[PDB]
Amino acid sequence: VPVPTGGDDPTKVAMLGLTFDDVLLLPAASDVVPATADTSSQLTKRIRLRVPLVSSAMDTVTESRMAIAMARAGGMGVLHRNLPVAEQAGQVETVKRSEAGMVTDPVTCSPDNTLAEVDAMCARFRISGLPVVDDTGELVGIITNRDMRFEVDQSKPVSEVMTKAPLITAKEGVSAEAALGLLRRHKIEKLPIVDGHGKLTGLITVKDFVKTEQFPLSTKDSDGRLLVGAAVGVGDDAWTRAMTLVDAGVDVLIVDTAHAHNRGVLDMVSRLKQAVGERVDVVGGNVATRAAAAALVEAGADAVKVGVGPGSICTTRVVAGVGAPQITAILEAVAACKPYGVPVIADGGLQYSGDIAKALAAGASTAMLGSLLAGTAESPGELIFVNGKQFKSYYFQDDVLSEDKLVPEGIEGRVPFRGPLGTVIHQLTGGLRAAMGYTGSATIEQLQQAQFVQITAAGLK
Amino acid sequence: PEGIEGRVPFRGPLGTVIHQLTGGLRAAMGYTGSATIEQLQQAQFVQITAAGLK
Amino acid sequence: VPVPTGGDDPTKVAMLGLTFDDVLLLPAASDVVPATADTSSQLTKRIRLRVPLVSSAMDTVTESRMAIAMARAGGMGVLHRNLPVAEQAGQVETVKRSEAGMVTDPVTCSPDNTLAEVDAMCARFRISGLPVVDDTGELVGIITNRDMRFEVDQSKPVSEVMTKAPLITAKEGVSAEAALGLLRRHKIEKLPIVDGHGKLTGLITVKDFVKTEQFPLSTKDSDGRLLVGAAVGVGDDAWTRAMTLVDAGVDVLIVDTAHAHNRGVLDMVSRLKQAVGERVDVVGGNVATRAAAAALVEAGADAVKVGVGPGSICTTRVVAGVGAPQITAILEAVAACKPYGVPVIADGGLQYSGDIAKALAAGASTAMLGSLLAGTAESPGELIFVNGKQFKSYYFQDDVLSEDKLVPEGIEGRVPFRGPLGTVIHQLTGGLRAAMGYTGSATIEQLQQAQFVQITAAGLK
Amino acid sequence: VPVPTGGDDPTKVAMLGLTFDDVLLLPAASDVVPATADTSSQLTKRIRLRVPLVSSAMDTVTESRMAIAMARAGGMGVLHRNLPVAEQAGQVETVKRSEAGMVTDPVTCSPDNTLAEVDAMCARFRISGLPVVDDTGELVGIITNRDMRFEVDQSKPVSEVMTKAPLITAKEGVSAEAALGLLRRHKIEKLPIVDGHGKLTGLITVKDFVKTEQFPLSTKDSDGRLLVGAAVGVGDDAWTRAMTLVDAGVDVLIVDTAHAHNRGVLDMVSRLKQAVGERVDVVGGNVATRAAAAALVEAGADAVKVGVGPGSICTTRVVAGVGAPQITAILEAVAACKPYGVPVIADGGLQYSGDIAKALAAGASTAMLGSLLAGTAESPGELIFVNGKQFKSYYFQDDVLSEDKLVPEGIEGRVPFRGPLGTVIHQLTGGLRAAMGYTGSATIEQLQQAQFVQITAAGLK
Ligand SMILES: Nc1nc2c(ncn2[C@@H]2O[C@H](COP(=O)(O)OP(=O)(O)OP(=O)(O)O)[C@@H](O)[C@H]2O)c(=O)[nH]1
Ligand SMILES: Nc1nc2c(ncn2[C@@H]2O[C@H](COP(=O)(O)OP(=O)(O)OP(=O)(O)O)[C@@H](O)[C@H]2O)c(=O)[nH]1
Ligand SMILES: Nc1nc2c(ncn2[C@@H]2O[C@H](COP(=O)(O)OP(=O)(O)OP(=O)(O)O)[C@@H](O)[C@H]2O)c(=O)[nH]1
Ligand SMILES: Nc1ncnc2c1ncn2[C@@H]1O[C@H](COP(=O)(O)OP(=O)(O)OP(=O)(O)O)[C@@H](O)[C@H]1O
Ligand SMILES: Nc1ncnc2c1ncn2[C@@H]1O[C@H](COP(=O)(O)OP(=O)(O)OP(=O)(O)O)[C@@H](O)[C@H]1O
Ligand SMILES: Nc1ncnc2c1ncn2[C@@H]1O[C@H](COP(=O)(O)OP(=O)(O)OP(=O)(O)O)[C@@H](O)[C@H]1O
Ligand SMILES: [Mg+2]
Ligand SMILES: [Mg+2]
Ligand SMILES: [Mg+2]
Ligand SMILES: [Mg+2]
Ligand SMILES: [Mg+2]
Ligand SMILES: [Mg+2]
Repeated sequence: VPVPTGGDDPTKVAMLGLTFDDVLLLPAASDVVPATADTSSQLTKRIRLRVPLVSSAMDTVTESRMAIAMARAGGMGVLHRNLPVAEQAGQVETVKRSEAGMVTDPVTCSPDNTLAEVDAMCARFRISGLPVVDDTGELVGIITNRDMRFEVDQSKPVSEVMTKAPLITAKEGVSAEAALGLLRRHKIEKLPIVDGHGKLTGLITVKDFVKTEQFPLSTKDSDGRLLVGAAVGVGDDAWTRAMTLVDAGVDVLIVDTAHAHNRGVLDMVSRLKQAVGERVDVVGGNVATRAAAAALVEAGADAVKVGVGPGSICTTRVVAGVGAPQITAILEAVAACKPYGVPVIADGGLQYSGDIAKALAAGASTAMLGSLLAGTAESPGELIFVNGKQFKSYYFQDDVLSEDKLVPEGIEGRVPFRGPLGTVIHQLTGGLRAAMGYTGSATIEQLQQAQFVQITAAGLK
Repeated sequence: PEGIEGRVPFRGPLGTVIHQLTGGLRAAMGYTGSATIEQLQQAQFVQITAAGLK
Repeated sequence: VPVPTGGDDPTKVAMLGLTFDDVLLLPAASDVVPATADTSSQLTKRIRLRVPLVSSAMDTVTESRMAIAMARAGGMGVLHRNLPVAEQAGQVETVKRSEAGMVTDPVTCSPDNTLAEVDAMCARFRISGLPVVDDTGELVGIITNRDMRFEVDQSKPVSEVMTKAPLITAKEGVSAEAALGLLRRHKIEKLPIVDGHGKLTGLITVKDFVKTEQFPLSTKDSDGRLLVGAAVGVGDDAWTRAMTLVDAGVDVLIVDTAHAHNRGVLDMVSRLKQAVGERVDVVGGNVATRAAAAALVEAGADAVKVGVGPGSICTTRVVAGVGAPQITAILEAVAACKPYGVPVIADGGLQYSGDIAKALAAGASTAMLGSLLAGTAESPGELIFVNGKQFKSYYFQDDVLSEDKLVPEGIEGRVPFRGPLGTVIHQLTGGLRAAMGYTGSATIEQLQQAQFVQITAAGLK
Repeated sequence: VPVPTGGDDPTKVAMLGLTFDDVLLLPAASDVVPATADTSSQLTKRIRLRVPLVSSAMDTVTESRMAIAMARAGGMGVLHRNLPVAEQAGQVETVKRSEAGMVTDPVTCSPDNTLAEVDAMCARFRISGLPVVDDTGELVGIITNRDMRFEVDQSKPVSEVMTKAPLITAKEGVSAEAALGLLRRHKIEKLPIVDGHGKLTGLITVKDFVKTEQFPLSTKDSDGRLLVGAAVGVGDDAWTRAMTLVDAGVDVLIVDTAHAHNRGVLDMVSRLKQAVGERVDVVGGNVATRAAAAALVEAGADAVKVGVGPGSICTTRVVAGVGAPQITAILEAVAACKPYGVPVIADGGLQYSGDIAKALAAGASTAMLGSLLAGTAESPGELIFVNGKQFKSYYFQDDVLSEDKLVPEGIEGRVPFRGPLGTVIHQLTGGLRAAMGYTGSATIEQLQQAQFVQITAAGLK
């Protein structure tokens, strides 16, 4: 009748929880070469990444710069929501406008504006070339960086400096090969695209072709723009934030909570899925059990994020006594999500590339990276020297169960510097490809079927 | 054994200590869905290994 | 012919400078008991302190609270100038209004004010009871804290709560004994003072008598208000600041510069001396040589402050290569100041109470305390607990040679907590009295005649 | 005109003070073997020690046990005064009654005393045998430990247990050889000494002869009793204490103050010298200058104790800024005391046996040992074990300038254990004999003529 660990209830201690340090991947029969392993995996039901890594929605990790770098490297970034709605939507617009096959609404000016006004617009949009349109809206010329750098009078009007028409233009529906051929034939960097009446419709640049050459792994939509995601909370303010982010062109909305097994979180996920589910993917917040993941799947989540107090010395574990070891949490959530084709994102507790391999082997489809990217060059903050060491120096946060609530008030800052993001991503992908080679996994979907060996405490000495 | 014990370190006012402890308890109640202490007495544990203490 | 340290110029290495660690006070014939030694000393030519200690004009040391505490303990506080002119003059007013023989400009309300507005006035001025005057100027009542505390409705007019006239009042020129006898006979705390016409002219409180009995060492003017000093820089902004501070009732102005051997500083000292010299005393900034002290005396300074890079690992020493050991600097400055009766304030480099005694024995009249007071309860800042330890948390600074120009941009704060100011002052004064007993110095002027023994490096191991 | 270290006064810095670490003894022409070096020296004008060492009058160093052990080793002990007058006089009596050539007031019982009363008297006086006298005063027998150890009945009277007369006795003034021969012939440990009437006058024991053989270097008066010293302060309580101690049989009185250059201390020395000078020697308290030593010599002191803040990190140096390096202080005091034949006792700053040699070579006649003896088994306290280590666990103090007035309240205790006193004394005397061998000094008076070499800071690395 009694339980060996105490009491008369055998379900009081429901499980033994394994963390990353408890397991190792077993070698298996392999013809897979590490350099030829396919590391592509599903982020949501509709979005597939070339590198199964996403950066966290933390204010020390992902802003527009980190999102652009992650999308270029084959992953994706999730923009944090610790800021006003308009500023977050502006960061989304910055990421979506970084590059494209064709600029659909290019920034234009008028012949009357002074060169200082064009300078201000160039600074505001971080571009250097503008087509010029009059009151009638007809294309009259183009003013670029070459014209302006050779003019001292900043009060001159555009008409006196601009390259007047006829310009090298192209018609709507022009092929990329033909557009690039025109650009190289005339030795120009810009090519406006016009309709049948001669009105401006778009702009094609050489720099977009060069960027496509330089970053062949980029995560992009059908228009050639980088994909980005953004985090929202729960409540009416979160609804307005989500609608603004959807207008700005976000691709993924992550309902980001510390404890998603809540009726409010599930209702928010269902509401967003009904409202904008045709366009954007909705990802459910952090869960750690099978029942919570099943509830999120029932609510219509396109992916389930897993982890609740996954770190060993975690503040949730110390202050509230609440946690779930991450390997067991991933196994339990995958048991609920896999029959419906809903991907799992492992969020938290990753220290090494081996942990990424173990998390993918346990069943997750992607890993979300936090502290591993906090000190990179692309992360927010300014780079400063202190005692010969390099560091990175820097209303919302409405989650009642978030760790910032549990921690006492104080000061934190001066995260260390870690170098460029590309080297970190290269090292992590190298570890993952080595694991795929050892396990004989040609794809991530095959890696999700690999076996573990459980090790004892002596194996960690 | 016979000896000397003394000089306990100072810890501040009692109110902040009680506030911190009750805040942690309320966070646990929110995580487990326990509206009262009697419901908190029905919550489940997960046992962790030694690697969970490092 | 060549100098043994190199070169041919024997004045290239001008002197050997002694710091505090190099010297000790020699015991001499003594009949002085440490408890009956007289530690009074001149701060300026006209101001004598019971305890020869002054707090530094640093934004982590002296604000109104520290100034009040220092003046009550027998010293004085100098308010820092790292703040707007209005805020500094307001802190001057806060110190001057802490206590007096008779409040000569009492705060009054009108019979039509409401209890919320009277409560707001009490909040603004940190008082609790107001006399009431009508548009005629006649005293018709008084409303104090007992009247307000029992009234739940804060919208009631004063005329419905106030104690109506006739009140317990007294004529101008009443002796203190008579006023206290009236206050005790009628068992009240406040006594309005009116002229022959019954128009309100002042107020006398029991709290002032209690404060006078409680702090018998207080530094006070002829009106019984606490003395205070403030720091000013150089320039036109400094002139406006100095005039404002004089209007607010400051008693000492300190032209506080890192390098006072400069025409600008000398001209500022002369200007203040000619403008406001009959009311306030003017103290010249930091010098380290005989010639600079002589220049300040010729300019007309009432006291001379001494110390330029006086600490061993000072930032001025490391970054600029400039400094002066403090014992030698004090000796050189006193050689210029003593024949004219100008007191010397030793600023910087003090670590222990023995150093205070040594500074006074070298010829200084007062010591200025910085870091030794930064962590006390009366210094600016809020008290917090960080990891089991107690810490104190927290356009101007236009001095071209100040240390903040030399230290790189960075972060500072969280000074350690050090307890109440009274215990620190007690310990320092006890050390000074012990030194006076050892050297046979009944007064500070006799301590200024004591002899030193120079010790070697082995005596510092 | 200017002094190179500052100011115009060349006497402001009077001297350069040498400590022990600043000097070494230079080897000189020698024919002295360390084993045959004579280490005897004068403590006062009338007392010569075989080992020139005295233990400090500290409550952690010298009580009756330490004083007895020191006097047996050839030095002397000074009983501390941090205790009631009766208890210090009792400790003086304990030391003086430890051994003698002949016991002059032997403890006696009466035939009607029970065995329990005799046991109580034995424990009180720490003896084991008693002569028995009647009301007539005739010696009626003797009861020793042998008689009592075989008695089960504690309630019996002495007359039934004692060895009845006739006893083996001797006449007054019997020689040492005759008394010891009579003791050995009858195989007894005790020999009463009687007068012409046969009334008891004294007692001779074999244990005293054995002690004289066992400790041949003992410091003794003419009666064969060990010498002891005791400290007094200043005041009328101190005068009463001094008179009580002189009655108890003290040999040296030390007016023990932190600063003896005081009229109170000098007048106390003169008073004691005039009242009890012919019986006991008076030693003057701590000085550090030639003038103070000259004043003590004029007051009539028989020895002068030297040292005021001699330790490098002494509390007097840190808190009051007062001190004097010990080598220079000894040289200065000897310059005043030697022409008058007054010995100098060096007190404080001694860490090694080499320091003892340096202090004697500087001119001192004896060294006072403080912290070097606090851990020894003979020092007061109880030996205990804590964490595998051995430690020694433990109204007055009117000296206004003492270190305990300077140090804040807190916890001091648990001095570490250091072993038996004899080993420490042996090590120190071996060092001193090696120094005498190197310098060619046959006596301490020749060692006082040895030369020093001053070393630089590089010699201490
Ligand atoms: N000119 C322009 N570029 C835009 C606009 N919106 C986004 N972009 C992107 O900005 C990049 C072009 O920036 P520009 O500064 O104009 O570059 P460029 O002068 O053509 O090229 P470089 O001389 O190689 O820098 C391309 O990747 C465009 O897709 C827009 O309105 N105008
Ligand atoms: N009432 C009053 N006190 C003033 C004013 N300005 C300065 N003070 C000082 O503030 C103190 C009186 O403050 P209150 O709290 O009003 O005095 P109280 O009610 O008599 O004092 P308690 O003993 O605290 O009840 C005295 O030291 C006054 O000298 C003023 O305008 N009104
Ligand atoms: N018997 C005795 N000894 C005294 C007295 N006062 C001091 N002493 C000293 O104490 C020692 C003798 O102590 P006892 O215990 O009687 O010695 P004992 O029994 O002869 O000696 P052992 O048996 O060898 O220990 C000698 O050193 C005496 O000088 C006294 O009143 N009586
Ligand atoms: N489509 C076009 N038709 C005609 N002239 C053009 C066109 N695009 C650019 N120009 C003109 O050609 C010149 C070079 O412009 P281009 O866009 O090639 O580079 P740029 O941004 O001006 O130069 P850079 O990036 O080297 O500073 C400018 O004088 C510009 O006005
Ligand atoms: N001079 C005065 N003449 C008449 N009434 C007075 C006078 N001073 C005070 N009172 C009245 O006496 C009462 C007690 O006020 P008092 O100033 O003595 O203390 P309080 O500051 O109001 O209260 P407490 O200090 O005890 O909290 C009040 O009702 C007040 O209006
Ligand atoms: N002078 C004496 N004449 C005669 N008998 C004596 C004399 N002194 C001691 N005795 C006795 O001789 C016996 C031996 O005593 P002794 O003094 O030799 O040693 P003790 O101190 O009694 O014993 P222990 O052997 O423990 O030291 C005792 O019975 C004692 O009473
Ligand atoms: Mg360009
Ligand atoms: Mg270019
Ligand atoms: Mg009141
Ligand atoms: Mg009151
Ligand atoms: Mg015996
Ligand atoms: Mg025996």
